Amino acid sequence: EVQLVESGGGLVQPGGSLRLSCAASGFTFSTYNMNWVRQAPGKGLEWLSYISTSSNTIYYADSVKGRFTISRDNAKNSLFLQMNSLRDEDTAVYYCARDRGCSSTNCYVVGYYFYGMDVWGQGTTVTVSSASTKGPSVFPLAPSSKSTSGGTAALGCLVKDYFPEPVTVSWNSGALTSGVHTFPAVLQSSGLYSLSSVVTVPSSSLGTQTYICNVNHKPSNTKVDKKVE
Amino acid sequence: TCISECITPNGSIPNDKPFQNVNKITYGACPKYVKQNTLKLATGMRNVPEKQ
Amino acid sequence: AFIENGWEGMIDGWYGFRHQNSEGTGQAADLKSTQAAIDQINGKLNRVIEKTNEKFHQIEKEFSEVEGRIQDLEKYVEDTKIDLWSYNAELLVALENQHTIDLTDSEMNKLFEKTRRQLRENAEDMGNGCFKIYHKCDNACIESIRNGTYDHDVYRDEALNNRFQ
Amino acid sequence: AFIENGWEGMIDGWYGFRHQNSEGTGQAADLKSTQAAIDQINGKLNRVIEKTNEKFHQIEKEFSEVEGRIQDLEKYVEDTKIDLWSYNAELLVALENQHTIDLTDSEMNKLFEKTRRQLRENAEDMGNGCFKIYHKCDNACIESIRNGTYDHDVYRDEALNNRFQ
Amino acid sequence: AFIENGWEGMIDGWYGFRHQNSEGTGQAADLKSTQAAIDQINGKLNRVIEKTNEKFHQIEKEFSEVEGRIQDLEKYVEDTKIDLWSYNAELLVALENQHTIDLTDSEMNKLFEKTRRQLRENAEDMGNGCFKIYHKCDNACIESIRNGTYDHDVYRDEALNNRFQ
Amino acid sequence: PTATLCLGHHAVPNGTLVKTITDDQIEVTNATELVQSSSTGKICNNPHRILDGIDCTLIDALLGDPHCDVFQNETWDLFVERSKAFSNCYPYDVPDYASLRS
Amino acid sequence: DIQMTQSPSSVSASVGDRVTITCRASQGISSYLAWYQLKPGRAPKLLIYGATRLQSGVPSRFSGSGSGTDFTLTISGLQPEDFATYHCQQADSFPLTFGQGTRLEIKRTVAAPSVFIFPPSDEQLKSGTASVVCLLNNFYPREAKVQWKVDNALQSGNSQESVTEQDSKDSTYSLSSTLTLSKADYEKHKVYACEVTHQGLSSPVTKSFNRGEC
Repeated sequence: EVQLVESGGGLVQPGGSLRLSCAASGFTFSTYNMNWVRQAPGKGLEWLSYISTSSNTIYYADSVKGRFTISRDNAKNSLFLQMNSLRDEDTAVYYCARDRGCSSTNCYVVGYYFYGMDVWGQGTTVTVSSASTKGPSVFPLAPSSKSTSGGTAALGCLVKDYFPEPVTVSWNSGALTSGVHTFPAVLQSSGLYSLSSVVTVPSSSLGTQTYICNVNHKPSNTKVDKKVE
Repeated sequence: TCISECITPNGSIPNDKPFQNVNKITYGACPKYVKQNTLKLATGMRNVPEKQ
Repeated sequence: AFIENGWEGMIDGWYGFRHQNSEGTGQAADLKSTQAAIDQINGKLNRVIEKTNEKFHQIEKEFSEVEGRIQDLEKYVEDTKIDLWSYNAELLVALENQHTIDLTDSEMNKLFEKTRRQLRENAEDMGNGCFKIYHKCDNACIESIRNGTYDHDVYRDEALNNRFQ
Repeated sequence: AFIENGWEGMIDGWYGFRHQNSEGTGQAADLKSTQAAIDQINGKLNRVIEKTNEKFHQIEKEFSEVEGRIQDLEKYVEDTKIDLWSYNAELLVALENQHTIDLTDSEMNKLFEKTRRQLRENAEDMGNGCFKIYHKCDNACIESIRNGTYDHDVYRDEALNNRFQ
Repeated sequence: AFIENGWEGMIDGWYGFRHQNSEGTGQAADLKSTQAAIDQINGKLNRVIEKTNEKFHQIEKEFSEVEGRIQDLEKYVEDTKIDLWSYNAELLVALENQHTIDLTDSEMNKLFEKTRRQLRENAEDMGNGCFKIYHKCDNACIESIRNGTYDHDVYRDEALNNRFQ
Repeated sequence: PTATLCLGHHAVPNGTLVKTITDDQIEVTNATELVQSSSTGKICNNPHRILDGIDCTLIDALLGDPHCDVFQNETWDLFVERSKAFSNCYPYDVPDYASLRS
Repeated sequence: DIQMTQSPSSVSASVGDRVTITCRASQGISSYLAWYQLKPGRAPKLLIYGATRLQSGVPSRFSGSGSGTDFTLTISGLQPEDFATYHCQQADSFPLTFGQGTRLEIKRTVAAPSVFIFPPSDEQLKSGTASVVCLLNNFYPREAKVQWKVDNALQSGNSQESVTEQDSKDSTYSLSSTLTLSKADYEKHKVYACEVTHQGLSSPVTKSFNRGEC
């Protein structure tokens, strides 16, 4: 079937250079138009560039200003998205999409981008940051009795100053899953991510049930377990 | 007791239309039975609706 | 669709004009181009929806007892002429709707030609289906082009002093 | 065919323009008139070549043993519906090719009307499908008429001093 | 029908011109637009009236002895394909007569475009299918626009002094 | 001097989609449906002489079934055979049933 | 640059209700407007192309029309498995400016949020930093005001927060406000508090704790 597979992602410093890829399969790549639409964290979609099958009609956005280069090859059926002069604002997830072409059901004669893009790929995460890989720092939180009539008490763990995102955080190696809320990571002043995870538990099981907040990081192989009491 | 120039088994229809989808078995001055149920014949221009 | 928008307030005809001068505004349906279009529209209807029926003795088309080859012949016979009448319904009515848009475009082109053959040195187009009259045009001047009794040599010396100047 | 010749070097669209000024020459495909034509072309394809098949049980059309009247009846209907589908193939596809030349002529006429509604007092035709611009027109002026954002009142005082003089 | 009336005295072609100057009057058939129209007219004839016959063995269509179901099947078979050929006769010939009026209107529009692409600053329309030439046009000038060899830059300085003045 | 003369058409806010050659669905100002998708539900007896075969079919009136004694020398234009019709006499068999009934 | 102004910012409706999503512009995109269904962690899908026709593969529960500048996305077949953020894309003309997006949420009963707080533990104060956590659970909708005050004085510009996604079973939300402090700033101040302002609360419920009660 029609499926677009992206590649060329990873971790880079502000000021480097990369070359993304858009592997196509299931259709003729030399007859449909391609583009480059990203998705910024906290913002909406943003179109960047557009190319045609004849490789003569190339358009760019206002934020590009010639800093990016988009190419293609009919012999390999892929794109060549060159990324130059990057900054911290360009840290987003990039996607490649195929134009529809016509206003009918199946477009036997491919036109232009005037009728949306019905084909989208999975995408790859491209992180542009000068910070290196750093293990997480687990800080426990001492619970206390707050609700008098209800008799509940909240507790959690603070995962701060880690790189990169994300970190799979659970309780008792996946045994405690009811009431567990996972918070998204936010940017700090140093550029490192930070999130938290709590679990609604009653106050009767504070001094009896052992709550071990397990923190596991994949690319750094850091496993720090701190008992929450 | 009514007046109709076309008879159909699922209820009589008037003969002021060229096609029909009621039943294939007809009698008299009846429209032709087609499988297409929706035939919107335009009697005017296309709908262009104002800006403001 | 180069007409940007029509007129929803004009419900007394398919076509017309919208005048605007010092004596006020308003809409008036053209009695010439509207009646010339219905003769082409209603002429397409009565040769299709009227006097096109066949009164004859048909055969049995639905059967409950399956006999064999005698019913298998008339089943392929009946399903062909149903699909042939359905293919002709997708051939006629889809082309009649296609020609009607071309007919209303041609009736607009004849209305643009009737207005264009009287406003050569007197007016120019604007781009949204309206004409920019370069002279004084009262309500009698609007009805002169509507009824086709407009004169070109009368308003020639007045509009040419403001068209290219 | 009054266009004398097309453009073989323009392979990025069905229509377009060929600019020529002091900043050089080149060809650029129109994104407005080309996409508006494929919607009319591909709309003619998907209602004919797609979802127009019939899935049903047919009968035997070729026989080796000659039986008599039972085979002579089904042979006459089968030879008719093949010839009726062949006559409809000579009625549809020959008219679809006839309308497509009229469609490309109408899309050229709409492109001549979109260019003609912006170049009344600014340019004139030449006779081979080209317009003679009587004022300075850079690459931004070419893209203004291509995208439909050209202004008539801006270049009015410049081209009128060289059109009739 | 905006041509008010044709020419009954011109029996040497379907189209032509009627000149009027100081050297007398007369009618002359255009050799270009008439021959280009018969190629579209006669092309519609030979694909319909010629090589459209079928030579094959048919069945008995009229019976004197009423047998029953075997005759009732072929009676509904024969009456359908006669009515299907009659409906296709009312679909083809009525549209061929409709397209022929549109063909003669398009051949007149191409003749108005061929005359319009040579008489922009040299002449103007009158409203009855005639052009008002604002310069001296002898019999050689009439044959220049008839054969398509008319020059616009030659008679530009003569007709512009009397068009807007 | 100076005026405005526009050339337009009528616009209806409540239109319907039609079937054409260039597009699939396009809304117009006014359109009629050429297919009768509704019926009165009852058979009219004018101008055609409609006969009501309540207790007998066409073959039952031709053979002499006792439930159709009121159809003696009766002419008609269209015979309506009901689905609840049955025979209450000597049973018969009609080879080529569509031959004799037509 | 033409900005695709949408209205409103978020629509809260239950299963079976009608959703009205508008997206205006400044030019004619009556045949050049594309609607998408953007999901968090999933690929976008073209919902309505040209602002008049339905994309193949999408069921007939969605609808929409509109030309000139006024457009209306009418969903009369809203399912609980179709709650996502929709966007409108301008195709006429370049550059392809996207809209802000309308987040479609499930209409739920407004409940009173439970105010929580967390004093800093001994494992964090010895590392050279400090942070005060203010937790809010079981609140609807997400428009909740939370302010910080230190020693009867409000502070700003040094606080962060995280908002969880909508639950599939309870349909609740969680919010954890994190204040940025240091080792020297923790010993300077004594009283810390967290203000909680909610629409369902008839009185502002707040919590306070001393620096010596860790």
